[PDB]
Amino acid sequence: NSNICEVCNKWGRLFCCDTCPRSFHEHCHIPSVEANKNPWSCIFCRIKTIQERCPESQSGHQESEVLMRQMLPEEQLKCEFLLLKVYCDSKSCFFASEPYYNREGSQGPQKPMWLNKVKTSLNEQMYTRVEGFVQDMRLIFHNHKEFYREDKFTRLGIQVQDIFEKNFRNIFAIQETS
Ligand SMILES: [Zn+2]
Ligand SMILES: [Zn+2]
Ligand SMILES: [Zn+2]
Repeated sequence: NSNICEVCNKWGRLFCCDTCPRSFHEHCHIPSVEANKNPWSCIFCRIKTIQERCPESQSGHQESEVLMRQMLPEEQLKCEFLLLKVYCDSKSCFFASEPYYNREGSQGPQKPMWLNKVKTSLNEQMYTRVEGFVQDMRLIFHNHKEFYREDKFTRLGIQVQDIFEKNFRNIFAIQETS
């Protein structure tokens, strides 16, 4: 196994996947690494299994259909993985914890949002459809763009949104377009 966490790239108390060489901090993995379970398979492995069991799950889909899907176990897993892929980028630090807004010439968002809140929401089964999760993810970046206006820091929102959107299209097998 790797000697660093796959998500944050640090050493520490790591839990090792039994079916691949990745390792994780307990609360870096999503869901948090399970108490018992020998062998244990990480989220990467669990997502690969879904694909292998249903190869046709990789044919192209329309985003509108994906969003309306109910959060059954497989869609719950896919959203957990997509959230984890965002955390894997170091620029996610900016969006992880609860933000506050006090900048001359701007007003804070009406509905603040952040990664750890989405994380808790998934853990608590608060989303009934994929759309719920995706709307909250996109709101994080949209809030950021609006608040920071012409400051160059706005680009951090663009950057992390692009990681989200690429991973969304991959994980949910969105039909490729120009
Ligand atoms: Zn970690
Ligand atoms: Zn694994
Ligand atoms: Zn099948």
